Amino acid sequence: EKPYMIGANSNPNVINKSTTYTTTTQADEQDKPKYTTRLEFDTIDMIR
Amino acid sequence: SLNYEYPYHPSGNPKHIDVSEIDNLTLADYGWSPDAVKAYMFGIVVQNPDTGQPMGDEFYNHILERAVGKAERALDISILPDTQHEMRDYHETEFNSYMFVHAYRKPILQVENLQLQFNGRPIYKYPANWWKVEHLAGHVQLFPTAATFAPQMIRLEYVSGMLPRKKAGRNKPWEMPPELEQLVIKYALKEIYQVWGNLIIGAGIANKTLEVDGITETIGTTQSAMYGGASAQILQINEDIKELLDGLRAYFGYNMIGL
Amino acid sequence: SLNYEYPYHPSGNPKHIDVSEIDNLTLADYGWSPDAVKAYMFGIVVQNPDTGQPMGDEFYNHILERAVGKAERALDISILPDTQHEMRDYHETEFNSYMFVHAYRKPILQVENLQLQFNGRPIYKYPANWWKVEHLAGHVQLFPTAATFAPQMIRLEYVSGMLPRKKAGRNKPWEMPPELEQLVIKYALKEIYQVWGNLIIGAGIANKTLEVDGITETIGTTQSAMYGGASAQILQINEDIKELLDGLRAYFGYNMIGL
Amino acid sequence: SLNYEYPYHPSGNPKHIDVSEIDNLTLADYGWSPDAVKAYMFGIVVQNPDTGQPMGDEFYNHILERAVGKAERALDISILPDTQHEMRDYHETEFNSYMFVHAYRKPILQVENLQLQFNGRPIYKYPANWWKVEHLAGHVQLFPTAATFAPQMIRLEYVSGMLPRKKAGRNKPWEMPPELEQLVIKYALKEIYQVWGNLIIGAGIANKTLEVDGITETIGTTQSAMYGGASAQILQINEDIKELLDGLRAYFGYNMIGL
Amino acid sequence: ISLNPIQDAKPIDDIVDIMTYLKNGKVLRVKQDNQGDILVRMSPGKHKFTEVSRDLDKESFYYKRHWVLYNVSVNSLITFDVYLDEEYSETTKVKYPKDTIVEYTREDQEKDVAMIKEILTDNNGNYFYALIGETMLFDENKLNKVKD
Repeated sequence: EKPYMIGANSNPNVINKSTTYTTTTQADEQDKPKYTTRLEFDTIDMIR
Repeated sequence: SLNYEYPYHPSGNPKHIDVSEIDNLTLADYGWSPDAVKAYMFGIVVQNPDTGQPMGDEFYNHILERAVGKAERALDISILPDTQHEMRDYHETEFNSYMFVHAYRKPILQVENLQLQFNGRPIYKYPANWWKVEHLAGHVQLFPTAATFAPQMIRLEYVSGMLPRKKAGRNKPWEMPPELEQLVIKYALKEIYQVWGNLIIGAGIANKTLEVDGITETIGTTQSAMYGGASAQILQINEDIKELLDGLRAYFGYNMIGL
Repeated sequence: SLNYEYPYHPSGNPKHIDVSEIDNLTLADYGWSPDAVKAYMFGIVVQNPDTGQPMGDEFYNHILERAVGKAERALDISILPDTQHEMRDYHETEFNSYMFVHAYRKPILQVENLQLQFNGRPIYKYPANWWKVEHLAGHVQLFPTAATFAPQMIRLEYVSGMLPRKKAGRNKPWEMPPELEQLVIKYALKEIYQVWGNLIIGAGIANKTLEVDGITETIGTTQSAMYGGASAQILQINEDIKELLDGLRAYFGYNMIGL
Repeated sequence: SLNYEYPYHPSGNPKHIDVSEIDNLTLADYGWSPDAVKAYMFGIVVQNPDTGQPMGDEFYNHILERAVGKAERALDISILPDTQHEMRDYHETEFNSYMFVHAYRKPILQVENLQLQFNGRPIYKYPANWWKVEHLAGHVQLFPTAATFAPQMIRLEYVSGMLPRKKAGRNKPWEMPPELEQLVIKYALKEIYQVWGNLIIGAGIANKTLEVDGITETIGTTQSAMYGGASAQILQINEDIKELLDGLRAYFGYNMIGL
Repeated sequence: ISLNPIQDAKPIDDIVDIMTYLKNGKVLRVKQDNQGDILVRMSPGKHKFTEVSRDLDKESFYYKRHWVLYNVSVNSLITFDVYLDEEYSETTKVKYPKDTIVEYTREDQEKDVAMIKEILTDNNGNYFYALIGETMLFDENKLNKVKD
């Protein structure tokens, strides 16, 4: 009903942000994938 | 003698579709399934790059509904069967010409009612056998047997659409031609390629190469600063639609209105 | 005999929408949710590179509202249900032509009031059954039963816009065709791609290559001095919108006014 | 009978805006905040390269005021509400045509005074109910009830502008259309990109590469000897404004003056 | 003139209840430290096996989650907090969750630390905080967190 307006910003200020270090752990994980094109040799043509 | 439901006469306006079946008939009946889209994309899978998800059937239906809608305007048609309640004005020159009427939406599968009214009361309702139709063009004409204009004098009820084709390589004028099936498909594919073309590599990445410890991997895609990833196929689909669409307007022909 | 609310006659101007529901109907009902936009961008996600913040639905709704506004100008239309209080002048030739009136905002869902007044006092109020409408074109004409001009003689109240489509792949003349939904979506996506094209890699970076300690990488973006990174998507959106818009204008037609 | 403030008649020229509120209404009410500009630049921060300073809100307001000003000419409008004291000449042909008057600035929200004077003394001040207005076009016409030209005979006072839109996706003719909001925004962004485009890298530097002790860093920007850094976006904004601006002139229409 | 209190997504500590829910087939969401947040599921039908999906949102008609077979580890469950996917949501990412000790300024200009026992929200979406020993509900800006 009411018009949709941007309004004001909400992000607060942050100071002295420290880096993230990957934590060592013996526990298992799952490796986040990327699905995309694969490159391969033309082994048949290599035989030729 | 002859046997028929009173609104429907075998001569002139033979019955083609039951009113109740109008609701039942849907896109699947005409072959516009998502599988059809996939078939034309045989060997291509549309999948998110960052997660294994493929796009669902619902999106295809949503696209297909807009593909058939776009076609319905691009050639001025009503394509799916639907019931119409139409009021039309009285023009003397057409009225004296056997009560000629050009329906707003075509083809006309059949005509149920054709009445003349003054203030909502039917002044005269014509016999069923009198009126006759031209299905493809939608002309409605009356053949009676044994100011110069006014608004909304007559009342017309008719079913606009096309039935699914019964037999291969053939269609009646009241029957869906095979080209509309392919045309709507090609319109849908124009949308699907517009989506898929962004998922080829990365996001807006044209050329790449990694060199790690003497290993080397290198790719150059169809993406470019002035051409999109799927724009090769989109261009070819335009060349295909132009041949198809122009050739089909010749089947319906140009519109005309007197003045 | 017949039963109806006095302003609404089933013949000519059948009731379509309750006045109260006009406020209830919103963009979401017409399918202009941000979800639809995201669906068309399936597999592409937009974020602020400095943070983990993706743009919220507020921006999408805001963009969609201005997109549906832009389409509303692109055809001289009213695109959401909206009541109008219109004062129109007396032109003799149209007045003698059954009081023909061409509403400013079309389509006309329904007409509530149509009166002739002189100084704010109603001189003559027509019977409900007399007046009749043409929904799509918005023509309002009168059919009475049993100097050359003046300003603002008649007072017209009516509801303009389009109802959401009820049945799949179909629409009544008083009903929204699915493409206006899609057209507004494509106008929205133009803005989105004009945003997203900037954020793929830094800003203003066309080519880069980096070599450290025996590992090397090279990337060439779609960005260029002559064209922006999303320019291919935008230019394809234009190619579709032009076809989509030219075809839809044939559904409404050209505008004419006597002189 | 009827109740109203004497200058304002509900028929013809209904009251829309209180005179005192004219001062109160400002750019923020219409959504032209700096945050709006930032939102369209989502993910881009305009910052000095040699020091951490971002450009302040004041600059945005200054730009926005010039963006709305440029729009006010580009379509001949008065957009913010303001009170006008207007003198107009007597032309016989229009005067006999119900005292037709075309206001210099439009739209007309409302009319307060309409008087005829000879040497500063009001010869005749018309009743409020007599005169009637066309808000969008600004035509002022008089409908009395129960040499060939002279200069500055009549005196007109009226309020020119548009109110902020009350409800989404809709606007009255006396109400700000959503497109002007986006149009003024896009004009502002044309300026902001012209500033920001110089801050991408260095000053006028197109291509670079550093090679230090086998390390290698390499960048090629959008900047070029014949194209500016932001000129890709500026070109796209022109393509956007051309579609928007032309479509909006159709809403106001062409101007005409008799001779 | 407000909205009723909003429950926080209770982490599940006991492995037994986790396994019972999994056997029932209810979805689980695992916050992996190294590689983000993932969903875990038991395959339907006779061929029982664990499945993973990164389609990290509530299931919707327009957004159907895709499940990949994976050999989820017990240690992963134990060391990583796990939540029921019916609960864990974007609805309320409150800066100061329930049972968190926070520092609040009292009217006597003496800073005190109290544990948040109840949290609710209002029309504007604000986060009203209830602290033990006081009835008045504080606001986001007034409070402060002390870490370590």
